[PDB]
Amino acid sequence: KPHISALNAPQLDQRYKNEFTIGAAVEPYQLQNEKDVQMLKRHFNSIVAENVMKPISIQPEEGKFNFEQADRIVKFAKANGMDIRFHTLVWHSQVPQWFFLDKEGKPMVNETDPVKREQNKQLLLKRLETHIKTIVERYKDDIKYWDVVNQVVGDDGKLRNSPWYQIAGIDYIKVAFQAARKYGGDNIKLYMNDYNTEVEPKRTALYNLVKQLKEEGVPIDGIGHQSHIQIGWPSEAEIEKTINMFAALGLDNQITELDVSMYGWPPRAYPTYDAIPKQKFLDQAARYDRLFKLYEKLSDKISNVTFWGIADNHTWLDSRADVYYDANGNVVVDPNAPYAKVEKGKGKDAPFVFGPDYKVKPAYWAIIDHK
Ligand SMILES: O[C@@H]1[C@@H](O)[C@H](O[C@@H]2CO[C@@H](O[C@@H]3CO[C@@H](O[C@@H]4CO[C@@H](O[C@@H]5CO[C@@H](O[C@@H]6CO[C@@H](O)[C@H](O)[C@H]6O)[C@H](O)[C@H]5O)[C@H](O)[C@H]4O)[C@H](O)[C@H]3O)[C@H](O)[C@H]2O)OC[C@H]1O
Ligand SMILES: [Cl-]
Ligand SMILES: [Cl-]
Ligand SMILES: [Zn+2]
Ligand SMILES: [Zn+2]
Ligand SMILES: [Zn+2]
Ligand SMILES: [Zn+2]
Ligand SMILES: [Zn+2]
Ligand SMILES: [Zn+2]
Repeated sequence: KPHISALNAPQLDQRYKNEFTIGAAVEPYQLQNEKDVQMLKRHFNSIVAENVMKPISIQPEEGKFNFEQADRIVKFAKANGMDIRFHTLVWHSQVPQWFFLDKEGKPMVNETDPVKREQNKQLLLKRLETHIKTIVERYKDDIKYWDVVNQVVGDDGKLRNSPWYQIAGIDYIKVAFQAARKYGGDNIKLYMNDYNTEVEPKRTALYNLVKQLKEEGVPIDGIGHQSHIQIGWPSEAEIEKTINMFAALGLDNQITELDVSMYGWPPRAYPTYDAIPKQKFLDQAARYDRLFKLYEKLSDKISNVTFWGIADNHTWLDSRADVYYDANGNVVVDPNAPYAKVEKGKGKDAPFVFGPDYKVKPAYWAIIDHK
């Protein structure tokens, strides 16, 4: 099956249009790249901002809201009939430092006095409510799907002990959802998003958290499974079990940030795209085959599958593509083998179904067919 230009390959979204939307994460510069634009128009019917809707991009100083970049994505989506997801109202990263300062400018996490700690909690929660309000009041009629909180459960299966949690305890999560619902109404859909959702003890900790929140009347419509995965991990069976366990709580499931890295963890990357052996693309294609068969099997539980980029020329996974060199300067990709140095974030991953030259990969063929 040939490596043809994607720009006129059969449309991915159309393949899946009765099963779930097909989405891409974008940067605003990509809406000014002719190829990226034609890719979005051709293959995708949902869109999300990779970065420009995060807390630090939207409100970098208190009272200073930049919606200009966010607005461009929204405008594009509307003109092209795409669904929109908002990523994300609350996170422990890419979040402005000002939220967590007390009235004297000291970090709130330092405060020892209990009455002052409680005052800081209430102040933080007010600021959270104001951030959410201002965003949802602007976008509630345009944006259907909302990542209300991102990564709030730890890999150890405890709540992530971020400043949100250290300052305000569990109530930051409830307040975020209640605020979104209050200002956005009943027709926006609210998600908790996280990675390694298939993995214990994180998975059951997420499940117990959400079950309790819903029992307490916190409005949560779904779970976002970030799905930053590898060729051989996590298994499809464990993916299935995960999706099924949340759908049994009455939750929608979205595959929100899918990419299938060529590498393991921590990754030992190739230094360039050209160095990645052909067999890796085949192994990837077979993984994508199995994965999409599974998502189809579960399509009544999955409303969207979004890729965390458009094509292999641009992926956040390059920032993790560490390149290991042996004493003779040769590249090392065997996870156990000797090496002398590492160049962090200097290599190349290849996670999508579309190549860096915008031509279709074997993974594309594997998911566009009906086998
Ligand atoms: O073998 C397993 C092993 O596999 C297992 O799991 C590891 C556990 O850790 C996982 O790592 C996670 C993956 O999820 C990450 O967060 C997601 C993804 O990234 C976010 O978007 C990116 C945010 O950063 C952006 O770059 C910014 C842009 O602006 C600049 O000004 C700024 O300076 C720059 O840094 C980038 O563009 C953007 O795409 C997304 O919002 C977020 O929600 C998380 O950070 C990371 O820790 C790993 O995936 C697993 O393999 O552990 C157990 C073993 O058994
Ligand atoms: Cl990126
Ligand atoms: Cl290529
Ligand atoms: Zn379309
Ligand atoms: Zn090259
Ligand atoms: Zn569906
Ligand atoms: Zn990017
Ligand atoms: Zn090519
Ligand atoms: Zn297939």
